Amino acid sequence: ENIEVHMLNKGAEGAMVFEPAYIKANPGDTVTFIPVDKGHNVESIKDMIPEGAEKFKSKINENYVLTVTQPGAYLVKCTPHYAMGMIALIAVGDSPANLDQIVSAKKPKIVQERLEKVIASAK
Ligand SMILES: [Cu+2]
Repeated sequence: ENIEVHMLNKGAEGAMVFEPAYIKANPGDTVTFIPVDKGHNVESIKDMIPEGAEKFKSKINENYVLTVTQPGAYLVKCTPHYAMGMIALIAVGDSPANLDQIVSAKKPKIVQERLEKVIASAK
């Protein structure tokens, strides 16, 4: 099935956000990213996607449909606003093997704080 995500300049958690920021899906599902405001895109983060999944990067302002195949956790960012915290976590299948690794990886402090919130309060 399909899960729709919006990219906004301002939302429930503050400025520059993906809503929802926690996406639960299964292999074969699609995630459709819709920039409701301009200036946003979606890009997989290096070493924060599962082992055999392909990297991806959309163009700014375009609607992008991601098909997810490999199970595991994926942290995606908005390229321009990553440093301002704009990320989302996609969890494919149950108990994603790489989730603790992604939570521990090096990333901006603001990113880390939002990630921690979404895993607690968004799961
Ligand atoms: Cu953005």
